[PDB]
Amino acid sequence: AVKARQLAHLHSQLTQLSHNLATTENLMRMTAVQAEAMRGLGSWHAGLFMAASKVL
Amino acid sequence: NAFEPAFAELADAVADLEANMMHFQLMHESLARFSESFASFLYGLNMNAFCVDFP
Repeated sequence: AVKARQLAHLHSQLTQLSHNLATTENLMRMTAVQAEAMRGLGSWHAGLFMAASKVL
Repeated sequence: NAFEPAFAELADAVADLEANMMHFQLMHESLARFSESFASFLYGLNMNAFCVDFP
C-alpha cells in the first residue's frame, strides 16, 4: 500500500514530466522562431509608417 | 478612279490604327484602374500618417 502509493506518485510524476518536457522543448523552439518572425515583421511595418510620416 | 488600291491601303492602315487604338484604350484603362488602386492605397496611408504622425 505504502510503496504502491509511492510508485503511483512516481508514475504520475514521470508521465506528466514526459508530457511537460515535450510541450516545453517543442513549443519553446517554435515560439522562438515565431518571435523573431514577428520581430522583423513589425519592424518592417514600423519603418513603413516612418516613411509615410516623412512623405507627409 | 486613280487611288483605288491607294484607298484599299488606307483601309488597311486605318484597320491597324483601330487595333493599336483599341490596345491603347484597353491598356490605358488597365493602368487607370491600377493607378486608382495605388492612389487610394497611398492616399489612405497618408491619411493615417496625417492623423497619427508617429514620433
